[PDB]
Amino acid sequence: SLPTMPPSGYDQVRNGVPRGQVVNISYFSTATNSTRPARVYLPPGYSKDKKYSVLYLLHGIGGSENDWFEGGGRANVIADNLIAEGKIKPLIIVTPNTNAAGPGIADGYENFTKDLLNSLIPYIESNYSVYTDREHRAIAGLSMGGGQSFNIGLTNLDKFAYIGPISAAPNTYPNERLFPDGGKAAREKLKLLFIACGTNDSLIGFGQRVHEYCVANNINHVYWLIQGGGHDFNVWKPGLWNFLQMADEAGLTRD
Ligand SMILES: [Pt+2]
Repeated sequence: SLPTMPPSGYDQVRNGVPRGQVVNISYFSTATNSTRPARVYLPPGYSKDKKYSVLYLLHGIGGSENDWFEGGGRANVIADNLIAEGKIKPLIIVTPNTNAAGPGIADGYENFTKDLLNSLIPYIESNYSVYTDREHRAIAGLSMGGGQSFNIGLTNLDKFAYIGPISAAPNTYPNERLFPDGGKAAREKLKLLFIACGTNDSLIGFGQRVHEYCVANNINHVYWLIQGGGHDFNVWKPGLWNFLQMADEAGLTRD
């Protein structure tokens, strides 16, 4: 069953496994009034004749859109291998720069909500062959990125049906702000809420309180703790490996 600890080699390049391509892109953001960078993972065999689902994967504080790839996440390798094992269908993974800083910006990480929704998503949808409905859009991330996944995803259930916060940081909104309707929309529209963290992580308390709220308010979700896990990729990689499969099972890649 899932979630579970991944098998050795899940994150290593395997001989004979088709590799997707990671491309660097830039887009104009009305949120920052500047050109912003991002990376896009195109699955092996990517073709404009078919539509793909999209996962927006967010990095941590001070990080970049490279963190989830050669920065330690190895997201492309993990995805490549899962596709080859028939555990997930191909999908596009977008890694943005989560600090939408700019002129007169109070909080760049908060400003990122507008950047993602009004600039990045529209750019991706007009430049790649993808579905544009909530049932084919997921959001996940680590630390500050996990906090943004909670924040953006739960307050925009009309746009995301799968949410995966890993080791969510303090920027995570209070429970009342994440579920202003007592969890009505979450129970009926959210296909997957995957919360994961290492037990040795100092920030464990944030995902923990969201989990406690979901239990008390009967909100279905998956809470997974990696025993002895720290604030590092030895927790974030297994988190992604599991999220990809669970989101796929939940319908993320449904035709
Ligand atoms: Pt922070």
